Amino acid sequence: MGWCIFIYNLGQDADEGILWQMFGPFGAVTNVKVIRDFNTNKCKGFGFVTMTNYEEAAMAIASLNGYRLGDKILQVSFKTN
Amino acid sequence: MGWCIFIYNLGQDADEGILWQMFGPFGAVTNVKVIRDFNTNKCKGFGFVTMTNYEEAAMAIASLNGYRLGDKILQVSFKTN
RNA sequence: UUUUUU
Repeated sequence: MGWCIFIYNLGQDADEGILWQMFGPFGAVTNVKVIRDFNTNKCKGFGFVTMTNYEEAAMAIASLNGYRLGDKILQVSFKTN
Repeated sequence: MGWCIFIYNLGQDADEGILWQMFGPFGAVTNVKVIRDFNTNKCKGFGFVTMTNYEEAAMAIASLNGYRLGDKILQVSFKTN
């Protein structure tokens, strides 16, 4: 199943490409998702990345939590619920 | 096969019976479906109901959109796409 | 601020 990473504070413009670019360097990434409103196709402000190996995921989170992405401070953590 | 109604914000637990119960009072209902993950039958958070009369579907939509079902506010509309 | 149209 890998490990699901939740990213908060993406801009309404954000694309999957940016999630790939940020997490890719840390190890295997199997899925990225920007969450959009169905009717406007705008980003609702969050997204998800699945990484296969926990230690890689944890390194991504340690580096990216608090990143200034565009003009927002990201919150990055393992997905809850 | 009739007017397709989209219901968002069902619980993981949701069953067909809750859709029948809520939509039944409004008129003829021919089909209900809770959308579940294929390999784990957890509800994906949404479902569909098919009603045969336009005015009865409209009534159900206008009355149930915003309903507090369990601890979630439903979004109920005519299916889009 | 935790995956919204089979």
